[PDB]
Amino acid sequence: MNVGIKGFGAYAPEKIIDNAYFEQFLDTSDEWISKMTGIKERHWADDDQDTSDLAYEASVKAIADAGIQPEDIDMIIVATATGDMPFPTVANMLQERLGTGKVASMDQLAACSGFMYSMITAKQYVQSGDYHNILVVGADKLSKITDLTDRSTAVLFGDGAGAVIIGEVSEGRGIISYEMGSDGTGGKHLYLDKDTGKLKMNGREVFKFAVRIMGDASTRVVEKANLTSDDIDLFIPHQANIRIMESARERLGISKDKMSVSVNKYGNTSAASIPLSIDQELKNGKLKDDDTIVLVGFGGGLTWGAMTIKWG
Amino acid sequence: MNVGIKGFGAYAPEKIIDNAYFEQFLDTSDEWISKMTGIKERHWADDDQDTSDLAYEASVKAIADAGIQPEDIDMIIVATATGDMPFPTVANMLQERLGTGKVASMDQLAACSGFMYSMITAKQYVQSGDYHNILVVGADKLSKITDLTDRSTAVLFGDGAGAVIIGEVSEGRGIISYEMGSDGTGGKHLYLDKDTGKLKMNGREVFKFAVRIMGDASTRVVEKANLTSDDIDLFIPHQANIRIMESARERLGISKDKMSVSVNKYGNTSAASIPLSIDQELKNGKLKDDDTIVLVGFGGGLTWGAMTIKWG
Repeated sequence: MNVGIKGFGAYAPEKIIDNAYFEQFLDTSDEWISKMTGIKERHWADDDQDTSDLAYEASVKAIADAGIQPEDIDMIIVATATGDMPFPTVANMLQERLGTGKVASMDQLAACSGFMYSMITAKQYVQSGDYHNILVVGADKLSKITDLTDRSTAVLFGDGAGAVIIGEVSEGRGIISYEMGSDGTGGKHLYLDKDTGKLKMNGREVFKFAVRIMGDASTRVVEKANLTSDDIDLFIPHQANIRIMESARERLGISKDKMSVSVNKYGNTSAASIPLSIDQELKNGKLKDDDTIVLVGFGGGLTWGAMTIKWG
Repeated sequence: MNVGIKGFGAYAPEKIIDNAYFEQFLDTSDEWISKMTGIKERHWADDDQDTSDLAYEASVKAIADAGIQPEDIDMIIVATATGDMPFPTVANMLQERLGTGKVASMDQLAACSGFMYSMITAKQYVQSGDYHNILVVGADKLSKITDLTDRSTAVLFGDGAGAVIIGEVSEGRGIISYEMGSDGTGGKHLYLDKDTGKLKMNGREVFKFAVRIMGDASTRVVEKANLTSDDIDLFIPHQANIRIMESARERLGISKDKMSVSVNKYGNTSAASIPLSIDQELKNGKLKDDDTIVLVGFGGGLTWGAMTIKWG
């Protein structure tokens, strides 16, 4: 069987925040932020728009793109680290808002690597032959856990969502190979502070891990796919920092005209970052049926994931 | 392929809370609590003992019982609605604490149905042929989210953890049939208040829903397994309420001795509920190799999950 993406959709909220905005209360500048992260703007959800709302906009587009009805969905999986509540989950809320049947729904937590973990999980279910159209979403409203007084993190995160329908795809297409991992010793380097409720990060430690793991993991899934860098049409890494992405790109061997870059317009959106990037490449005519791409991400945990996909 | 439980272990914390304890802060009596819930005592975790610690205790027991080494685990999945933090997850924390490889590790959220969802998830992975020893944990420290000013919920919840190693078992044994579902229109009846951090419940509505689904989902998996009520040695429901459980027992027309009951000693421990009950039946000599049992959980979301397993 060939399991792949039957439909795709992504969404970013209305309010756009440019770099200049942070100078009103932080010791920063457009130049500094651009130079250190590659970010120029980022999108923040309105105060009445939560993670579930972002997830729902991405999900309706992915369903429409798959050409199926909400009744065709047989499972909903949501990768998020910022769900509205622990229960009901964002997945539970989509079940009702999308009007699907009373199908299994659950959220999965693996931070920025969440979308990858969830697509792979969906693959397993579809593979069993018992599921045919699984809605997988990667959504996060990071503005909810950002500490605005911390210049290091305040300018990094944005809000957004991406969604796909995982199911059987035509011959040769789909998820070819994949890799998932975690390393809890790095937990103290990126975590949600218990009584502050804000993201705390050891930037240098996360930077070092990101660059090595994203390059290593990418190389492994390309080989397990029996391919080489030259066969990859698009390299789509978690969009956390343009300097991390560039290092990982080198360590991979792929040319820059082949790496998707969207961190400049969205900042870091955790689980939604790879899908938002995919959306741009689709809209700018850079990703086509039968193109071969490599998705790779890292995240708090620490966690990582990577996969090779034959598009269409 | 026959996939089942290769190892099992459970854990409840030291501090035992009797019914008489609440009279000092609420309008309660042991008679009232006993009649409304069936609970006599429940266990609460120490202030420096979080959900991950409860999960670690259950996990070491399951690994020993499976006869494997930590290095043998190739995936960790923790079902919880009270994880220490959204990232790193309890699963990430176990990866480090248990000393396993840098395996994929994630938390799944489906409230009190989480353990069932997670075991079924692990099954898909073992069935793909790529994983052989998956640690699934059901853990919760509800004492963290209980509103102590609300007599109706303050007296129902306890803390605990359960764990199993999912992998291949001998012919005929293991997970025979299953089902999972959800209905988000029931979200308002049981949820975590986003602003207060405490559990909110509409007892009447949850009672109605729980009785109906516990009975309905149980029937459905017994039939899917081509068995009948009589072929079932033990019925192990989520221990949410003795009234709910009996009402669902009477509906099943089954003997008191065919239903495991531990809510009297643990209260409602959400995702740990079923494993702590199984632990009791093993310890008391009521569950032995080749017995065929039915597990069925239901909870916030709303969600539910059920399965039939031939033990061993």
